Amino acid sequence: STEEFGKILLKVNQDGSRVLLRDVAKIELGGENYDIIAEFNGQPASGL
Amino acid sequence: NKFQLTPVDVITAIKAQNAQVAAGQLGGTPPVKGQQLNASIIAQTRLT
Amino acid sequence: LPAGATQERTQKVLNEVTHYYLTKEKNNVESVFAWNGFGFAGRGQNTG
Amino acid sequence: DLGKKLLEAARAGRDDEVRILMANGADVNAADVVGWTPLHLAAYWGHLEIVEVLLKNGADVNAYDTLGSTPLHLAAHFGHLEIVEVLLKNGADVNAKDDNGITPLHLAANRGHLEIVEVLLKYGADVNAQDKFGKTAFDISINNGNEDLA
Repeated sequence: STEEFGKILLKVNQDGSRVLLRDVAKIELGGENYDIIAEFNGQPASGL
Repeated sequence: NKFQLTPVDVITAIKAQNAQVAAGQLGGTPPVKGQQLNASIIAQTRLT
Repeated sequence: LPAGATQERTQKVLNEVTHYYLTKEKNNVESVFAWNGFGFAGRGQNTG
Repeated sequence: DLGKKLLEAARAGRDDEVRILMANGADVNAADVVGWTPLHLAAYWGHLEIVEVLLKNGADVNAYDTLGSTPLHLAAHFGHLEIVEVLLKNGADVNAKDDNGITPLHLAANRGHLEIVEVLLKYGADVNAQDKFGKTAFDISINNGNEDLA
């Protein structure tokens, strides 16, 4: 999930604070690729 | 020997300076709203 | 579209080509399936 | 004999066959090769009524496995609120620590159970108890980003 990816421990700082992955990035389920916009009657669409 | 180098450092240099790099695009997808420029970013190319 | 044209620029055109069909050809056209990213001359942000 | 037929009867959630085996003098506190009792099974899988039939029949409510975990650990880890209550109402150690020093509060606070945390806290759950890594239930919440638990 996005949350488990969010709390990936990148770095434990000098004072002891944790650098989590959600502290350097937005995390969301998206497409593998964004080069194609597909619209059926002006609405978002996928198909076969 | 006179420069303190081995074939390993030669091979590593060719593998680093004779390379081809995928570097993305200015205006790459998904773009920001109102983007006006889209262009291939050419970073490194094979030597010739 | 001309070279370097972005994804948002082509979309407005397709939205205009879309909008045409579902109004000026309302009796005839049933639907428009628009693709922003590939054409029949190649692939790019300036085609669809 | 029947201590085995009871663990599987309690893992399957077969009420009458548990009740029949308690009538057959089957050991309420039988355990398998990892130390799990019919209450351990019924708490893990979420069978309330067999937790009630076993406890009514003298089942050890604070039985711990070969790693130190208890039926409240399983019930609080996995969201069985009613079983967390029924275990706690029957004398379940609310602050029990396994071989890693993990309490039912640590477990319920990890996955985001907000109700089971409160029910444990009411029944005197140590808010500041620590695992072998010094972590408390609060440290877990800020780790998970669960602003409600925090």
